[PDB]
Amino acid sequence: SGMDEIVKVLSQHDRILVVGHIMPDGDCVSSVLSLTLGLEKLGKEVKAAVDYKIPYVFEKFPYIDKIEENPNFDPELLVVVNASSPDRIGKFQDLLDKVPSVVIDHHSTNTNFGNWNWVDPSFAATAQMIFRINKALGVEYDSNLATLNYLGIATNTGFFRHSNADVRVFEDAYKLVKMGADAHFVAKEILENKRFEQFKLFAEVLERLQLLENGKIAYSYIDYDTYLRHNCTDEDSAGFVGELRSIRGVEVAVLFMEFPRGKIHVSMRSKDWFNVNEVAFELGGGGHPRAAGVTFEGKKIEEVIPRVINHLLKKFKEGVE
Amino acid sequence: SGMDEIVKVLSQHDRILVVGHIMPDGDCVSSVLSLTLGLEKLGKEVKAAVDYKIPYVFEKFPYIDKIEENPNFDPELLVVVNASSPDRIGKFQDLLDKVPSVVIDHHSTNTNFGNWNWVDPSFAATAQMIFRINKALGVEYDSNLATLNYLGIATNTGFFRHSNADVRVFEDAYKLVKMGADAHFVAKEILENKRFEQFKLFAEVLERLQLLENGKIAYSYIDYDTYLRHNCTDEDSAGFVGELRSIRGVEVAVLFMEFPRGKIHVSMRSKDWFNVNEVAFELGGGGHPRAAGVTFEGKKIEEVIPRVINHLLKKFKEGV
Ligand SMILES: Nc1nc2c(ncn2[C@@H]2O[C@H](COP(=O)(O)O)[C@@H](O)[C@H]2O)c(=O)[nH]1
Ligand SMILES: Nc1nc2c(ncn2[C@@H]2O[C@H](COP(=O)(O)O)[C@@H](O)[C@H]2O)c(=O)[nH]1
Ligand SMILES: [Mn+2]
Ligand SMILES: [Mn+2]
Ligand SMILES: [Mn+2]
Ligand SMILES: [Mn+2]
Repeated sequence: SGMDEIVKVLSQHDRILVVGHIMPDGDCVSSVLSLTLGLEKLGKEVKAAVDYKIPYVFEKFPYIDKIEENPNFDPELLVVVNASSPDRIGKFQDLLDKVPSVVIDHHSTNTNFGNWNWVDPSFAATAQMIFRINKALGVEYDSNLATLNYLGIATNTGFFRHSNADVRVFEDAYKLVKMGADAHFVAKEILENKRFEQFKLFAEVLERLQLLENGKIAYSYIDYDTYLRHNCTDEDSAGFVGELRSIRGVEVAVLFMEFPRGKIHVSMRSKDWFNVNEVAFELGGGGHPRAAGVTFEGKKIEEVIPRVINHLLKKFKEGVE
Repeated sequence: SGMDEIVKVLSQHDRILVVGHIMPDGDCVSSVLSLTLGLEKLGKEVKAAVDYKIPYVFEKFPYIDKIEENPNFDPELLVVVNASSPDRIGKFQDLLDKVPSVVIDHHSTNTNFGNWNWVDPSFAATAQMIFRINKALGVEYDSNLATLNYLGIATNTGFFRHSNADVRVFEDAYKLVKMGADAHFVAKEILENKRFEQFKLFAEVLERLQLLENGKIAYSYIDYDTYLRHNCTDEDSAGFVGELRSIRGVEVAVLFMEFPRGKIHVSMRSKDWFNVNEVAFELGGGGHPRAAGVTFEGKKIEEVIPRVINHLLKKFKEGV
């Protein structure tokens, strides 16, 4: 339930598979690698896995190749990090009935699907919880480990810009930079790594932009054929919904992205007050008050857009009193 | 001079004018207001001024209206912050050698033009130096003052992206947020305030973009008529050079901007190693190892661009 029990369980087991969520992000990579490396420093036999391609922006990060897609491994313990439901780890959810499991997560909707669960939504990033676990285990940080742990705190707060960048976030960042975290490397690789093809793709997104409610709601979409024409994938569009939110006067931005064929990811971002996690959760996804999402399979963009936007529109209009 | 002498000088004067630089940025607003408000807590009569319009993105900040353009004031002491030479403060340079003056700055090419000068280029922002002065003066931060002092640290590190975001930057940011700095407010006002017209403007920047040296140099330009065509000003283009640096593989980005007619501002940004301040300084400007600029008056943009690019390319090879 709490950190102390999870530390004990981690200490009790030797052969550990650490698993993160599909469509991984910086906090997934950060949490998986920081815990994996910490456990290896203790002398444990560990592998790391995500049922998804790792985005190109992580290619230069130290030890990124320890995250596998198809590990061959006989674990005594499964550790699932940064993932709110079993569906979020893809094919590794088949291990949940076979191998004892620990969940470590900061999402408030986490279904507590492990044998042991430490879920604390007062953190901005699961990487903050791994930092505390590692310190409680006595793991000594070098600059690479500090850089890897800094990654998730930076990305989940928008590099200290979002509503979740509180005192504890800045304190953790300071501690990690003091330990040698390369904050410039992290920002360069995540934020200054744009393929030029992105700009043309984003122009098409602006072309298709739709405005509702005096311009306070904005949404657009990228169908699969459009990714193809621009020689782009979902890795290329990762910053787009935040760019739509940055438009003056917009309170909610929504981007629908079909990649690969038939899989529609819906990203939602809000600015001052609208709780987008409430919309996402009711649609079957999850997230946070200012950033949330949901994913559909086998469905048509002509049906997802009205279903999502009509539900969002209703909840937005109700949010006035 | 060191900080301790400057703190002594500040304590010795009760009527003080705090001045920042023309074309003000976040560190200028941050430094000017944080020092002014700090000194006022000692009971002193303090005015703040910049010989320039304050950009729109600062208009919701607490006490922003304290920065005047035309103060009517007889100070005993002039304090110049975040400005590397007398020219950078516009008409207030006329006060030098008439009112005793203090310079507080983090630019390495500061000409030391005050009677007292504390210049420390190891800081990422002059706001960090103002923070330490206010602490030495013994004043108390509330959340408004913490937010105003946080502003310059945030903007001058590119919100913790630039290579100047060292451990001391994160320590200061932590201490200010602990005192109530509203980091989310600062980011939203500066970065989430984009006009639709800005996106059309940037599209023109991308149409004129050139990549040189196998994609390691990116440059473009905005002429005056293009600003007008898009109903934009140079306030709309303020983040553009950073967007060009964010292209994969680009080491240095350069943006030439003519606004208003006959004034050409050249903005430069680099990623890993190229010292753009050496280029800017040699052309008559200044700045920092990874961010620098120069401004020309009365010159033709079609003449400035090939000469600046030629000098840049020459320095780029020598740096290699
Ligand atoms: N449960 C769940 N949460 C999601 C899904 N997609 C996005 N999220 C949540 O929404 C946040 C933002 O996702 P993004 O819009 O960046 O894809 C994530 O941090 C995650 O918490 C999804 O398919 N399922
Ligand atoms: N001396 C001098 N420095 C400048 C000038 N323009 C820009 N800089 C320097 O270059 C940096 C970046 O300028 P920006 O590109 O953001 O306009 C500034 O922080 C400042 O130190 C100028 O006209 N003169
Ligand atoms: Mn995640
Ligand atoms: Mn999340
Ligand atoms: Mn400045
Ligand atoms: Mn400067």
